[PDB]
Amino acid sequence: MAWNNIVFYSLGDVNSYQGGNVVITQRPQFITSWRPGIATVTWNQCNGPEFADGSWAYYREYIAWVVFPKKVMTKNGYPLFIEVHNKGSWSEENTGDNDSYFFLKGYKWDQRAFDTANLCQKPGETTRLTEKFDDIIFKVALPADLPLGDYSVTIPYTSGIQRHFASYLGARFKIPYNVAKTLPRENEMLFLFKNIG
Ligand SMILES: CC(=O)N[C@H]1[C@H](O[C@H]2[C@@H](O)[C@@H](CO)O[C@H](O[C@@H]3[C@H](O)[C@@H](O)[C@H](O[C@H]4[C@H](O)[C@@H](O)[C@H](O)O[C@@H]4CO)O[C@@H]3CO)[C@@H]2O)O[C@H](CO)[C@H](O)[C@@H]1O[C@@H]1O[C@H](CO)[C@H](O)[C@H](O[C@]2(C(=O)O)C[C@H](O)[C@@H](NC(C)=O)[C@H]([C@H](O)[C@H](O)CO)O2)[C@H]1O
Ligand SMILES: [Zn+2]
Ligand SMILES: [Zn+2]
Repeated sequence: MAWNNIVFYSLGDVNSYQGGNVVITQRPQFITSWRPGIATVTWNQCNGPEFADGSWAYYREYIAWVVFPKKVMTKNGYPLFIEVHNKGSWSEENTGDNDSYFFLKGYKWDQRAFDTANLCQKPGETTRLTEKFDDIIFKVALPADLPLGDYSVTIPYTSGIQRHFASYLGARFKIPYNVAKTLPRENEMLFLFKNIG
């Protein structure tokens, strides 16, 4: 029987970004950098062998994901609107979604391999990821009634790699958008800025 194993390796990093002194008519930017580091499995769906011993072939399909909020609330109760300034070569998909951006990069498919490998790692397992992808530059629209002062805003988001191992050539699987939207947001961007007059 034909089999498919899909595992999502989630990256979890905390970082800060200084947007500086801004007036409400301006759009301060922040850069989301793809940082290689320790990834944790947060989702899987498998019906095949959990381990390839090196004696038989399987096929690889890898897709990098960034799932970013379109809006965030300040501690004092105001909305900040997250907009795309520069998404490089990322594929911006499911654009009609009200709450989140979905950025994908499908960089490996139909690749036959024999390499000994863990084909279905379980939620909570960890591994080092060293892959590199484009920065994503965002711009923030401040509401005209935002109170003046210093802001320190936590922006949680998801990033990681979906690895799809299959028994056959031509295998294709994408984590459904409704699932991607609910993957734990393990990264944090602490956005700093001062609303001036
Ligand atoms: C899910 C899917 O398969 N395609 C999505 C597409 O998914 C991509 C995308 O997310 C990228 C992001 O980087 O990653 C993967 O793609 C990888 C590579 O990037 C990509 O370059 C690579 O392309 C290969 C391909 O694998 C080879 O088969 C091909 O021969 O060569 C190229 C390389 O040059 O593939 C990699 C695979 O890992 C993801 O898979 O995302 C987009 C939008 O962002 C869409 O969501 C794609 O899905 C389709 O969209 C169109 C409409 O917009 C249709 O709905 C289409 O459906 C069919 C269908 O109805 O069944 C598929 C049929 O095959 C097609 N029939 C043909 C061409 O005869 C029909 C047809 O066009 C009819 O008009 C519609 O009925 O559409 C969806 O599959
Ligand atoms: Zn620019
Ligand atoms: Zn308001």
